[PDB]
Amino acid sequence: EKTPDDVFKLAKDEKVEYVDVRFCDLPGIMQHFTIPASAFDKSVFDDGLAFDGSSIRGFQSIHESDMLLLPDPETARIDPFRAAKTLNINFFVHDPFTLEPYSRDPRNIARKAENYLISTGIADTAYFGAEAEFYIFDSVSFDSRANGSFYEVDAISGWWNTGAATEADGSPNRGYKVRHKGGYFPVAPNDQYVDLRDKMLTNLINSGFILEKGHHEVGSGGQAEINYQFNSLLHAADDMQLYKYIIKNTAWQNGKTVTFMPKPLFGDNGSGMHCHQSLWKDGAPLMYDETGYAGLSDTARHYIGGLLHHAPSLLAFTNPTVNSYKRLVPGYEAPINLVYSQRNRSACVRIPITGSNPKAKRLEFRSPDSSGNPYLAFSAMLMAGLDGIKNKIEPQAPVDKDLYELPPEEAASIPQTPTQLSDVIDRLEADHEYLTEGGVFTNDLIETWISFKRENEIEPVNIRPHPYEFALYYDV
Amino acid sequence: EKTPDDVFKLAKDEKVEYVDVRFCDLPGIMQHFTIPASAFDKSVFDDGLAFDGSSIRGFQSIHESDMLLLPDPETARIDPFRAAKTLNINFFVHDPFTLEPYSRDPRNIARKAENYLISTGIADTAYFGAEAEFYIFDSVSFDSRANGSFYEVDAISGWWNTGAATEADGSPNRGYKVRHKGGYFPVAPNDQYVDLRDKMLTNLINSGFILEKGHHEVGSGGQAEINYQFNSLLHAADDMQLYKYIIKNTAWQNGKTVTFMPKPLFGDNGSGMHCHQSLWKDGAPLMYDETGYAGLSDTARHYIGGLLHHAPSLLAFTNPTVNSYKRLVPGYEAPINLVYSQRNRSACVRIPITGSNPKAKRLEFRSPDSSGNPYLAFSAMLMAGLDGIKNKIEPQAPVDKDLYELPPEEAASIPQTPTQLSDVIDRLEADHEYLTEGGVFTNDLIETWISFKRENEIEPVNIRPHPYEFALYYDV
Amino acid sequence: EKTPDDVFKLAKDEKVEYVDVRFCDLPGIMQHFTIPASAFDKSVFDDGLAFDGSSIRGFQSIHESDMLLLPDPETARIDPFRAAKTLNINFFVHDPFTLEPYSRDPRNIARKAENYLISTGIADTAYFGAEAEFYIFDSVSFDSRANGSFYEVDAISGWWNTGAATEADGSPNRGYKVRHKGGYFPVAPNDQYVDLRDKMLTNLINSGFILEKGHHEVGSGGQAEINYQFNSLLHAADDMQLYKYIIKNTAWQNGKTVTFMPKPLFGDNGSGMHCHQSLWKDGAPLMYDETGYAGLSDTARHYIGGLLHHAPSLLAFTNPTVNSYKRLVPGYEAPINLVYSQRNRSACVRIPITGSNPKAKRLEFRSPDSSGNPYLAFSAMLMAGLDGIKNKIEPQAPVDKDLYELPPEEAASIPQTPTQLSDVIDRLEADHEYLTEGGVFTNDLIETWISFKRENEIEPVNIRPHPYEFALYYDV
Amino acid sequence: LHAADDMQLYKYIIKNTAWQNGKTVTFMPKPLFGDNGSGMHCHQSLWKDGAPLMYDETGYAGLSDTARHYIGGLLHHAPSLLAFTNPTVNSYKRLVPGYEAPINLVYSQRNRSACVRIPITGSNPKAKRLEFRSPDSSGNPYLAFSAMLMAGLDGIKNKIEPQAPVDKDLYELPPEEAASIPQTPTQLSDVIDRLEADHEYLTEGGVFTNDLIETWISFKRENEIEPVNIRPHPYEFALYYDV
Ligand SMILES: Cn1c(N2CCOCC2)nc2c1c(=O)n(Cc1ccc(Cl)c(Cl)c1)c(=O)n2C
Ligand SMILES: Cn1c(N2CCOCC2)nc2c1c(=O)n(Cc1ccc(Cl)c(Cl)c1)c(=O)n2C
Ligand SMILES: Cn1c(N2CCOCC2)nc2c1c(=O)n(Cc1ccc(Cl)c(Cl)c1)c(=O)n2C
Ligand SMILES: C[S@](=O)(CC[C@H](N)C(=O)O)=NP(=O)(O)O
Ligand SMILES: C[S@](=O)(CC[C@H](N)C(=O)O)=NP(=O)(O)O
Ligand SMILES: C[S@](=O)(CC[C@H](N)C(=O)O)=NP(=O)(O)O
Ligand SMILES: C[S@](=O)(CC[C@H](N)C(=O)O)=NP(=O)(O)O
Ligand SMILES: [Cl-]
Ligand SMILES: [Cl-]
Ligand SMILES: [Cl-]
Ligand SMILES: [Cl-]
Ligand SMILES: [Mg+2]
Ligand SMILES: [Mg+2]
Ligand SMILES: [Mg+2]
Ligand SMILES: [Mg+2]
Ligand SMILES: [Mg+2]
Ligand SMILES: [Mg+2]
Ligand SMILES: [Mg+2]
Ligand SMILES: [Mg+2]
Ligand SMILES: [Mg+2]
Ligand SMILES: [Mg+2]
Repeated sequence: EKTPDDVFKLAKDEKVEYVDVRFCDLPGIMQHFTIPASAFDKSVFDDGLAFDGSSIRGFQSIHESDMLLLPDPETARIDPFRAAKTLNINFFVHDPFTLEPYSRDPRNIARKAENYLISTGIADTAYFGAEAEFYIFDSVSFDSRANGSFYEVDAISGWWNTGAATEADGSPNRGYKVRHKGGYFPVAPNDQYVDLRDKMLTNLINSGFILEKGHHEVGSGGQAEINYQFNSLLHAADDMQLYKYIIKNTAWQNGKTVTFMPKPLFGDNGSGMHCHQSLWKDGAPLMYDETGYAGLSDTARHYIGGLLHHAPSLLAFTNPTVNSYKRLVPGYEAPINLVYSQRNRSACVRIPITGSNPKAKRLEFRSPDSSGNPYLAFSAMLMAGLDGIKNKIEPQAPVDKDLYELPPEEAASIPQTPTQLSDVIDRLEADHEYLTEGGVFTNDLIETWISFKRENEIEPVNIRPHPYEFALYYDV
Repeated sequence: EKTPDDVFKLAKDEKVEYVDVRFCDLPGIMQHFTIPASAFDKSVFDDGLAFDGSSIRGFQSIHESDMLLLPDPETARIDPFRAAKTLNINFFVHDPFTLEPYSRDPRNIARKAENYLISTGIADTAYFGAEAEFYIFDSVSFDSRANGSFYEVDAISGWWNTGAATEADGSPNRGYKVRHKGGYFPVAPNDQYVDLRDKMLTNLINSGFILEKGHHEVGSGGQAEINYQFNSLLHAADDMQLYKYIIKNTAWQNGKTVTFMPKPLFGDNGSGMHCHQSLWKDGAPLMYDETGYAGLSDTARHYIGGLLHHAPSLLAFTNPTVNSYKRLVPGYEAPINLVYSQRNRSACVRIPITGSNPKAKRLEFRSPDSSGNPYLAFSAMLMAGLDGIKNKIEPQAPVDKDLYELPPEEAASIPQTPTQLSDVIDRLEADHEYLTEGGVFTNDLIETWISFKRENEIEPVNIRPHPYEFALYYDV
Repeated sequence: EKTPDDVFKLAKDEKVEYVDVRFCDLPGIMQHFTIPASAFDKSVFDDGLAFDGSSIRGFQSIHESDMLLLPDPETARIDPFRAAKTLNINFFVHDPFTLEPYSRDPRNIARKAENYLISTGIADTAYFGAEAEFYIFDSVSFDSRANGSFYEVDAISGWWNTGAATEADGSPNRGYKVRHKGGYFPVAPNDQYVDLRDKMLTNLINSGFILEKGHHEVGSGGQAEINYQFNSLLHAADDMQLYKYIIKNTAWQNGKTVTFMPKPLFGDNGSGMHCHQSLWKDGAPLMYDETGYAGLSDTARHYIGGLLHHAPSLLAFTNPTVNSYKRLVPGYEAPINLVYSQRNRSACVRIPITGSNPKAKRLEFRSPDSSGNPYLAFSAMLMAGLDGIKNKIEPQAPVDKDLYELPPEEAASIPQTPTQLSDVIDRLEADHEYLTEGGVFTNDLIETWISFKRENEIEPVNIRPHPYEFALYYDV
Repeated sequence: LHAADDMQLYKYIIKNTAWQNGKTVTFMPKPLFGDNGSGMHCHQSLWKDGAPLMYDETGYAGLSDTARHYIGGLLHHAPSLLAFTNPTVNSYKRLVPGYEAPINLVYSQRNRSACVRIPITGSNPKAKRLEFRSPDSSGNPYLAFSAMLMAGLDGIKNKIEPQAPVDKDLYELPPEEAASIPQTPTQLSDVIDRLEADHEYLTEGGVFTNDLIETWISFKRENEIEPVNIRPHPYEFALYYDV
């Protein structure tokens, strides 16, 4: 409930030199420009500020370029990195003529989703808790040419380096490198990132995050995870974007490089963005029933029914990259089919063991990753869950087994996760009505998304020969 | 019509030291072992020779390993490369108990296809003329690891080398390199492979090939093509396998390395295997009608109808690799949709301009490549064409335009070529009855093929991150 | 007057293994493919041979690709370079349906030009003598990237190398390098290319050229010139193409690299293609009049009038590249304005001093270079000259001065040569009627030429920053 | 004048902050091939007695007659005006389609592909202005600002009407629609030639004199146009080595 004057006071008290104006592009990267403290006045709140909509992905064409920005005082935070004292604020994108909210502003979609939820009477609050895992690498390089292509990531703790004569700077190999699938979570010196993760935890604390934990993750070569307290949809998506900024730049300032890509390593764990979800109304929880499987109420079970039913199109917003589908393979604690199960890290929806406290009851949607847009992803998940409640969609029976080790004939009788991005985009195009309910998603957004993924991602990868095709086929 | 005694005479006259026993594996690579001249006797013809069927792809399991081979005297040729005088002969694979022909011997499939054609009364001879294009490279390297993957091909004439300070051996850069899409076909010194191609042409002539032409092809970095006289199905497939052997080894002996892979270069022409086809009966041609479009008879037009109708599954045998589908992209004289058209190198079936001579009338099926098995590919094409004649399948009207430059709304009303290998394999699995006619293809062959491609090709590429995913997604 | 049977006899007597089928693309590079001797029969003369017209510049589109070739027995010569005995023959391009000559075959244009000349009654023979100068370099490299671009040529005799510690192979610098503008023409060891030019002279003699001289030219870094006997238009253009092939490949086989580009060196002489021209009728010369300036008849003077009047558009075919206009600068024995003058190497047309022999009387058109198509260039020159005779166009008075030393106010009073390629192309577009007389050039040819130069040459150079722009402007 | 003085000092401060911090800055129009050039867009407005003159609620893009005629002058005089606003050989490598720089002489509101864009500023009359997108930083801001003003003033004085605004992506216009629109000049030699032929609007009131104009023309020809013209381009070797 922060006000314009609250932000002006914060700026004065902190002796801010610059204000960094931020907003979200369609794919999911934050955009920014800087104004001096002297130019940060009431006119910023009253009239807004302009930018070139044609240079932003999924936004405007060149002849309709000018767009407008209006501040969100809830999102004002001091930047931990800039030597000149800087205040970061997120903005909403508006039409420069009518001052109406932009149909392709991701932050608007989240706003609309929250208001639609209230309008259904089902609940008044949707809580999102997320676990954005990442890799702390030392280096990366890659190219793509007519006659060749390559990539390489590297990290001191990568198992591929056990036989190295020296480290990259010429210093001795001192062992204690992380085995593949072996990073979760031995003490130092096996864990070579303790001090860096502490700096990440501290930078988050100093940016107003309420912290829960930090640890090394399963993957070799510096996989990590940090958890902060859940929040309502829009706040949670704003938290995600700032979290990624703080992780990436703490690493950068300390000589490292971070990636949130779903699957940077072949034959080791990918990086997921599990989303814990619950609905509340009038300050009371709605997910709990002592007599249901895994202690779940009807509302909760139908929300799951919606998620698993809509998955074939929903993944276009929750798993939105070509790389996403290299993670959805068996053996790495990511989903390979559409089942819910308690305590089950091989499942698509896991129900965490929380006991008899009704407040703690929730579902963990394990399918999503961090390769896209949290505003759009959280919103799409909500729309799928709500369609499930409204149409009382029953999920198929929980399967309490290692889903990777299912016998072939039982495995076949269960719907699989989509194989590739082109499949989920096709399915989104064919069936997206649940998303357009209440105008939360509009057709122009959905069509822009489909077009962007095909032209900029699917096709560019499809036309380029893969290095493994040379391993397979050079001698045909 | 060569006999056992004809081959024994050839071996004696040529003072042969060794006999190289050859046969075809299922994917399409020739296999061999050597016996001394003293061990080449009538018993080889009467009893045959044994091998380990479990070490050959698409053949036997380990407990049913032993298999038998019986010579085909038509295929006896002197090897141009071995210092010790060697006679090469192709063999048919047989069951070691019953002496029945093997259901998964590619050379048997071709045999069966030819006999089935005769049994239909439609014709007695199917002629296949093929153009197997290739690249004459200088080097290749590639790998696939947990944290990285690469490939690189290289050639002195590659345009990517115009700015090189020196050649690979340290000698000066002397220019005259080939522009992308610019290799067809300037005189030397632009054409840096004239003498090598002459050696290829001579080695073919000395192996009993009847030669027609040789030239540099469109692609930079040493693309080439050589044409030899067409023949009946089985002979033509045998010719193809020996041709590839002679091309590869002439190159090898002269310090080069050749690939027949469909698309080794990104942004330059792929290498195709166009198949010219015609049916004959009682020594008379069946493809010609003065009054048809492009001078085609009903029999010819229905054969085309069969090819274009069955394409979605047929390509599993004619375009059988993951790399195949990197070639089926617009702008490189390869098909992108299922149309026939005269004079048209952008089409799926081109009708060459041959004039009023009825003997010369034929179709050019431009879709196939050299990345698989010519015995299986020629056979499958025939089966599709015959199903077309038998069911009088009418092809959709010819389109006499640049098919790459079609307006979006006309382009959509035409069936496209398949996007990827997994699609054609799926389609083969669902619909393959035309192939099983007369038992030419059997279900065990089709099921083995589908299984091999999924487990050994489709899945291995799908699980491995592509270098371009790092270009697109590292900073998500 | 060679016949098909004359060529068959030559092939048999020389024990030819291969026949190289050659034809000219529109810009001016010879194209080829090879057939075995066994495939060289009467059918080649009767039916011709096919090729892909869509892969040849200025020819066909992809849907109308098939084209036909018919041999010219006058052009059969033994190849001096190929280890396998080869006979080269030039072909005419024909329509594959109607067998009519192709409107965009350069060799057809020359054919038509010769026949048109006869039809005018003016003369029956146009003689062309050409001097194609060239550089014998050691190496060349160049590229063009987003952030940088370079070229470098090199030669042992280049003056830029006088201070080199060693030669490229590590051997000592032994001096005797050529000074800029100092190559014409000191004895060896200053002249470092005597033996190589002797090899060029011998290869030409053995290919049926009648030789006149060879020498080093003005430019440092191995400039050279060889002269062979003049001939009638078509024969002369065929001679030029073969001469360029023999020069380039003699160099290549001897460790060097040759360029015919107009201006490879900045601040030293360009390479021209001076064209000596005369008209004859009934075996009698037409250029001579004892009483005319420089001994020229009215016919000759009007031919010159035509050349100088039509120059602004004519240079589109005689000086057809962007690089052409780097040579048309003062101080290097190339034209900078449109004057004729006897004995004058600074003029556009020089009249060589030949004495009172009427047979030797001729004009030297000094403007043309070797960067395009001799068939088109010779033809266009003839058409301009004939328009001059027909309309009795009077050239402006001869100027017997060093045209590089004129003060700027006096320079201005004479029409200048065009500054850049875009200007001559524009002018060709606006005025080309003299070329279309008798259908020698057709509109489709002229329009294709204009389009090719704009899209493939003019525009690509215009959009790319020049290195010297960085010298001038980095610090603006 | 103050604005031109500001420009010069700004360039000094940018270049030397970079220098002191291990970097190197260029203001050249097109240092990268296949990526955006660097422009110097000039927003312009006329005021009198402390009141704005560019605004009319009823005009297209909210422009008064004075403003529209100023634009008429800019687009009419462009063929010679660019000699002072786009004064280098490199300037014309930026004037190519696809990079938010002009390729023809149109004005249009909200349009970053246009020669003059009218920024969206609302109903406040004080904020009303034109953005002349053609100029770059490769020359002289004193001369460039002055020449723009002289062109705009000739437009007002002779009430020169600009051709109708075109509200489209101007790089994507169909063949014959684009062909009815005057293009921007191709190269420096063309604008210098045109300046030589027609420069009367500049000499009004003796703001520019003939000795200045003649010195400018002479300098560009001898020191820039000719030195580039005589030097072979690396791409000529890519195109022509094997002719
Ligand atoms: C621990 N947690 C996480 N974290 C799991 C670990 O990673 C951080 C998010 N996400 C949660 C929860 C979580 O506890 N709940 C339930 C919930 C919701 C509202 C209230 Cl007032 C209360 Cl007291 C509890 C939730 O509804 N969500 C979404
Ligand atoms: C020239 N050609 C090629 N070549 C095209 C160029 O590459 C080599 C194959 N393939 C052909 C043909 C080809 O001509 N024919 C027709 C054919 C068939 C049988 C006879 Cl007896 C005769 Cl005389 C002609 C055909 O039926 N096929 C299949
Ligand atoms: C020496 N020369 C050269 N060469 C000049 C030096 O380089 C080689 C060409 N070109 C000539 C001439 C040349 O002499 N003539 C005149 C000419 C024409 C026909 C006859 Cl039958 C005779 Cl005998 C003389 C000509 O008409 N042309 C075109
Ligand atoms: C240990 S893990 O199960 C691993 C998740 C894996 N990285 C993935 O979702 O791809 N995550 P958590 O226990 O934090 O939910
Ligand atoms: C010149 S091309 O059209 C090129 C074919 C291309 N390489 C392909 O099929 O991929 N082949 P051809 O003219 O020999 O049939
Ligand atoms: C010595 S030169 O005058 C030099 C010509 C110069 N290379 C040119 O035309 O560019 N040629 P020639 O005397 O052979 O006619
Ligand atoms: C984003 S841009 O449109 C880019 C302009 C480009 N650099 C040019 O004018 O060349 N500039 P702005 O939005 O600052 O006016
Ligand atoms: Cl995909
Ligand atoms: Cl696939
Ligand atoms: Cl030009
Ligand atoms: Cl210029
Ligand atoms: Mg966790
Ligand atoms: Mg985790
Ligand atoms: Mg989790
Ligand atoms: Mg061919
Ligand atoms: Mg080919
Ligand atoms: Mg072909
Ligand atoms: Mg000479
Ligand atoms: Mg000379
Ligand atoms: Mg001369
Ligand atoms: Mg601007």
